[PDB]
Amino acid sequence: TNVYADSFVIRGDEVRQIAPGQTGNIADYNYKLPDDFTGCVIAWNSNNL
Amino acid sequence: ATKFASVYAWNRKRISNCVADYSVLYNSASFSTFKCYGVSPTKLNDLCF
Repeated sequence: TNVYADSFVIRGDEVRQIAPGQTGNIADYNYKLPDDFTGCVIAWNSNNL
Repeated sequence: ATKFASVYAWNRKRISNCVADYSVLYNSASFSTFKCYGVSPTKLNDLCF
């Protein structure tokens, strides 16, 4: 019906937190996926940017 | 601690007769890995051992 693109920057260590059912500083206080999330999480190193 | 053990001679410390706010550890940004087994890191502040 729609696709929502959510976009942001984090540490490389924290990419593991951008998943359903995760916890941690980013998952808890910044950005939470629902436990039954349907979607894809796409990330790339941006040290050159 | 300023120096840790070698893994072949890994240190063990009893933590006892005390109150632990595990959420200080868990939502710290410092730890690159914080994986819990048989317990959930959020509910860890609700338990005793």
